[PDB]
Amino acid sequence: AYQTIYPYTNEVLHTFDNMTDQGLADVLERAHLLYKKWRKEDHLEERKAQLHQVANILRRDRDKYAEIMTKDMGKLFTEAQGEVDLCADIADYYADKADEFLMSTPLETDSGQAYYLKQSTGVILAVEPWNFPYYQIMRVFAPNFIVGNPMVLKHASICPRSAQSFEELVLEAGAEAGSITNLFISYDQVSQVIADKRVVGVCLTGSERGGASIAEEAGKNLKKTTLELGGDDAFIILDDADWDQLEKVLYFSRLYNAGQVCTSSKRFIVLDKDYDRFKELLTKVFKTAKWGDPMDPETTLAPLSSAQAKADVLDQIKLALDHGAELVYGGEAIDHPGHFVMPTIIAGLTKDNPIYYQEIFGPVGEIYKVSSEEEAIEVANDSNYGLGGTIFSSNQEHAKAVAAKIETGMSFINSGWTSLPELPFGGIKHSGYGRELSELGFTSFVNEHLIYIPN
Amino acid sequence: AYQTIYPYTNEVLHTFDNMTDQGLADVLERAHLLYKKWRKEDHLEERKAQLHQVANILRRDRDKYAEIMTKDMGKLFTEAQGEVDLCADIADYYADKADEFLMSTPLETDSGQAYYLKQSTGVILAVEPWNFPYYQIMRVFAPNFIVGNPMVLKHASICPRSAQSFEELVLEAGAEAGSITNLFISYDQVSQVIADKRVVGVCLTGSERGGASIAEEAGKNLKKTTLELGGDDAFIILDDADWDQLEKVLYFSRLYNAGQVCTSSKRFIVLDKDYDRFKELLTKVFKTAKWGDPMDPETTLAPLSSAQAKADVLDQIKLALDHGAELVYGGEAIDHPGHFVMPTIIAGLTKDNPIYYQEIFGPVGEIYKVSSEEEAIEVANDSNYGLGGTIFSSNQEHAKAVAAKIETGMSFINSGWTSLPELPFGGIKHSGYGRELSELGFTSFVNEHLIYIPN
Repeated sequence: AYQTIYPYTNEVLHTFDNMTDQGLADVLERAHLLYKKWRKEDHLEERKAQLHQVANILRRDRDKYAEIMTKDMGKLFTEAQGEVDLCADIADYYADKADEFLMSTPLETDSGQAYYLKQSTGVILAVEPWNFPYYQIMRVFAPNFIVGNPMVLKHASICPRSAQSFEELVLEAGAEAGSITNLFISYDQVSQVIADKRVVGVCLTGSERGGASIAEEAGKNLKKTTLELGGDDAFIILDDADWDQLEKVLYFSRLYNAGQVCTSSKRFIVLDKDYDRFKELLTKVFKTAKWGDPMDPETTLAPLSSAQAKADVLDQIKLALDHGAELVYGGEAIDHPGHFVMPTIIAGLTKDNPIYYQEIFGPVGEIYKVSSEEEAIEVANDSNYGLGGTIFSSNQEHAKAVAAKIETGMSFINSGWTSLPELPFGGIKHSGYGRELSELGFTSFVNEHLIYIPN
Repeated sequence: AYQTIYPYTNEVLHTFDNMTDQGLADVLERAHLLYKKWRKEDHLEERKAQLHQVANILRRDRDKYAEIMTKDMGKLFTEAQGEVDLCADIADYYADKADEFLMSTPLETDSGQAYYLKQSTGVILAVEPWNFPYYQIMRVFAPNFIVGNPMVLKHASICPRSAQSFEELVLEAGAEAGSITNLFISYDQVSQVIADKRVVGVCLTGSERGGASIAEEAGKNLKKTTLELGGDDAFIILDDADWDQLEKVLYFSRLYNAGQVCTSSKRFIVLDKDYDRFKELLTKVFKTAKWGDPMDPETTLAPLSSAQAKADVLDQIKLALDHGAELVYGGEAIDHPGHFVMPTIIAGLTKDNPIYYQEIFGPVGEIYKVSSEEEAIEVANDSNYGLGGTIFSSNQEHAKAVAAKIETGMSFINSGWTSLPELPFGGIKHSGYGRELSELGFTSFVNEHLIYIPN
């Protein structure tokens, strides 16, 4: 099940054997002892330097790591390079704000003295998706590594080289074996890991079904969890939007990583007045897509991560069109080896259309037409998701006001999504719960230990 | 079957009909609508005033509410009053910190301007136990009512009168219908509630079995949860402990609320040098217990909450002795229609004995003998629980260093457990995850909504 099948050529590059039961057991024991070691001894500084070393190695071998991602799930090499860069910053960020985030927090009480320490809890199981091989790991690894929680990783079946190589990266960084261990395990073994007493929490990023299975097993074992699921983000273009700045970000907003981004701008919400205009602008933007070899710097549209992905995205387009939706652009198949899906644009999606509520993890722009800022908010919130979203307006005071009215976890102003170490990332509803990155993500599996001294 | 059966007489005082399915659907729809209302228009000021009014009424009718708890689950009337006083403080704390806690949070970044709003998410389900009928409710209601999350409550079956009166209290304070609704439902209906899309979270306080079952249903439905389970807190007595102070808190530490406290001091850890001295001292203390009518101001030991509760405790005492434990004091049957268990002390519990790892929700002191401080820590941590705990030492810095080495959510220096609005309450391991009270519990079901504007 775990193998690299280059999306561009569909050529199986390498296959990996699944971890055995005894192997898994050895990994959990090593992980658990390492935890105990970091609890009794102070190795904070070593991990800080180690995390910094992870930054340099990535910075240094950027190109090598970037290609591994491109070959695993086939994203543009240039995009892959950017990810590695985001990873260097997440790593350097937590290595830097380590002392500040770990510092004890005093509590104000008129009945004595009180404060709470920030301690580690144990081995943490991370379950990650293939859309952002390295970023998805770093995002949870770095903070937890700083806290002192060893981590075990269950990555996606289509990006094993990335998962394995990440472990090697940390080991090469001078980190102790056990800090992060990759697990080529079945979902049956994930169930066992969650049920193991040595594992104290689970952080998952992925599909709704997956999150449901993993969270449920976690609940049955009294294990804390954080869920980062999909999104069907609304990109709202207000009456005073700067159309020159708008055209500058459109391509990135929906076609980045070929639309395979949980926070991709999946639902364009435009005013009646601007309907025909936007329809033409998004089309002009989508026509500039240059698909082909994701290693070639000239390519601007990658092939989807697998045959199934492509199959589902096309089936979703067909379903949209069979339920009333209108085909504005694209649609015809791309006859060429590889899981390519050409940019497509649909509109006329009503609440009666199933696609109206479904997240399309592909290069498919969807245009919704509203008549007021009120209907805009209404459509935006009429969704089972609430991850990201965008508000486009030249008046930032105005943009912020409307954003606050959107039921979602993130609102990006006059721009597509963005992820940074200092910014909390997460959503509500079917998009999950809990936050990653920033200081919020740092405490997800931290034990806030209260010390109370009454007078 | 929700039913008030006075533990002191075993007489049935009230029987309540279980809520119907339609009524459940109506309660859930009313609460969801109330959430949307508080999410669209700002009513924080009203809620603050109403919460203060809750405190005002509680203050006025303290004795009335206190008796309801006593008759529901038999706690000493005086303890019930103190419970009401804590509820009052909780209410006022949150009405007071309201604005501070709901305030917008700026995020440091040189990429642009960023911050996040603290917003409500929806209807929250609260599952509470009977040991603190009101405090259990108030701990989650107050913080959540202020943030804007309507609440639905599933209280223990043996304290319905308390559950019902809490709803009435809130309505009397002036809060809009739906703010909190008591649900006399089955665990089947509880499951349907957790599956309802209008419910966005579940904060439970209870046993391990029930907690796991509810969390499992929550995870399957992608709903965030917080668990406040049982404890088996270790009360560690260091070599420089002030025995004069020690004698002053022992009665409270283990026999308060008849030992039916998750943070009751269930495991006394003493050094050889002080072992015999401690057995005599704990015996001396337990001997002063005077059981009887809980409404009687001279009664210092109440009956357990139910016949089953009493049956389970006696069984645990029997099982401890059957597996080698030593009977230091008590253990004798109390002949009286009430669910009384006399204060009992046991020592000589080994890892071989099942009781060694079990939580005893009753007036049972357990004495563990350790040769050194380091050994004390090993025993304290050799547990499946990690809720509270106490460290007795005259040297404050010494007390603090030791507490940090304990794996648990809370540490009380030179005192038994205590709970205040400003102090976070929670544990690790089988004690659960998440925190109630203080600002930390305030955000358990808050949506940290990021607003980002790039440069």
